[PDB]
Amino acid sequence: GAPATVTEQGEDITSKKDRGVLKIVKRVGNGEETPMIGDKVYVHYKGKLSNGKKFDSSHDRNEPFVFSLGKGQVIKAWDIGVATMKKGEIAHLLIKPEYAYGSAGSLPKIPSNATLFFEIELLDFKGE
Ligand SMILES: COc1ccc(CC[C@@H](OC(=O)[C@@H]2CCCCN2C(=O)[C@H](c2cc(OC)c(OC)c(OC)c2)c2ccc(Cl)s2)c2cccc(OCC(=O)O)c2)cc1OC
Repeated sequence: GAPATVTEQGEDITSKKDRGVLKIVKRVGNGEETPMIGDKVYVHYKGKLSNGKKFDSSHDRNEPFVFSLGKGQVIKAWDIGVATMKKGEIAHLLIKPEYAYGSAGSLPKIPSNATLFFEIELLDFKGE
């Protein structure tokens, strides 16, 4: 499956290099630039628990998911992961709970200690 590939071939983009966020590029984006902290970012995404029938696709080619990068508007894994993406890039992330919802989780949506899988398209990014 897609998680499997990321495990085996994903690059660990954490700082602590603890394999807490593994990334694969599925489609290469355009030019070289990627977003700075405080850039407003526009993405499509979908996600699932790795071992779970929770799935999320609210922003799956419907409306863009927008947030401001590294302001903590999202889980650490996204502040980390999306920061690395070019405009037009699509990527898979596999995410240990420590870079997501941790032992607390986010009941009932996310259980305690969840690993998450996301497929993210970076549509665009703008200076705050
Ligand atoms: C900095 O730490 C956090 C920041 C934000 C939160 C809330 C969860 C936070 O969720 C996320 O960080 C991740 C990555 C971005 C996509 C949404 N995320 C999710 O995990 C997904 C999510 C989770 C949701 O509830 C947890 C959620 O509820 C509204 C949601 O709505 C669309 C989507 C998932 C649900 C089930 C999965 Cl399985 S994955 C969040 C949810 C919705 C929007 C959002 O930002 C944009 C906006 O508000 O419009 C931020 C928890 C945080 O810590 C746990």
